[PDB]
Amino acid sequence: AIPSSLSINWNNYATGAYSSGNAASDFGNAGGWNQSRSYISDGTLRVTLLKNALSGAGGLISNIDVSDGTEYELDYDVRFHSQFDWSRGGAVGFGFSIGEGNTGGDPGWDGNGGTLRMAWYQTDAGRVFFQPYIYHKDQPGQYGDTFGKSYPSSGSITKGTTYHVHVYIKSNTGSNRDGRAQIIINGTTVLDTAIRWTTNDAQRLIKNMTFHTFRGGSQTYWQSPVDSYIYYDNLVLRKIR
Ligand SMILES: O=C(O)[C@H]1O[C@@H](O[C@H]2[C@H](O)[C@H](O)[C@H](O[C@H]3[C@H](O)[C@H](O)[C@H](O)O[C@@H]3C(=O)O)O[C@@H]2C(=O)O)[C@@H](O)[C@@H](O)[C@@H]1O
Ligand SMILES: [Ca+2]
Repeated sequence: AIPSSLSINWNNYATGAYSSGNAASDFGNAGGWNQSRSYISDGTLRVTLLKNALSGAGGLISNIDVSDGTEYELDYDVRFHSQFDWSRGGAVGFGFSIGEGNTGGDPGWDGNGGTLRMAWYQTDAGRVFFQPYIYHKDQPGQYGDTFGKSYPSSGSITKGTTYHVHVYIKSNTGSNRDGRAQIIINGTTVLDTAIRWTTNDAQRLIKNMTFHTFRGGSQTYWQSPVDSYIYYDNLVLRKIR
């Protein structure tokens, strides 16, 4: 399966290990999955973020290939551990890839793709929030563009609190800015902006659904000395057009 729609809630599972074959079962395919980092706590998907490590070394980075399209949406629930250590931040939740799915320090300035993902950050003063993490044709930096948005707008997200993310993406056409990146958290729009993902109409299309959970960042201070847990539930992916 290279699906076009998925409805996972993990209720059919015993509290215990979650397999990469379990992953491919519920997902149709699961690229770089690491079952040492998955587990099924009380009917929720628990990814683990291990101590003293960053990025893929410490987290889970799978790309679920999905039926190509031009408009896609997904909804998911996510809950940081009640005793979680925020630290500086990292990537969280389900996102979309377009064309070459530009990540890393690889900006989509060539016009050949990008991503639409979310992160959490904590400022020097300690405000903690959700933020957009985008890669597109016109992203200002080497790294992901946040459009200076944050959820909440003021104050902080809080540990153990279930947030419902709605993600929505629409391929643009040619060199026009007729694309879309939309992110709604608990009913509030964080981001709803026209965007120019790509300028090469061959990488124009949405190709797969990212599942990228990790700390960092790449500097040493994004890390954390304990192992850490993030819980997911009730994912509904759906191809639109
Ligand atoms: O303290 C900071 O805010 C610090 O962040 C640095 O930029 C980060 C950027 O925030 C982002 O976190 C990003 O995350 C990467 C990570 O590098 C790694 O590449 C992972 O493979 O991919 C993530 C992603 O796909 O982009 O990486 C940037 C990085 O610097 O690590 C800088 O802005 C730093 O100066 C700033 O003070
Ligand atoms: Ca569930």
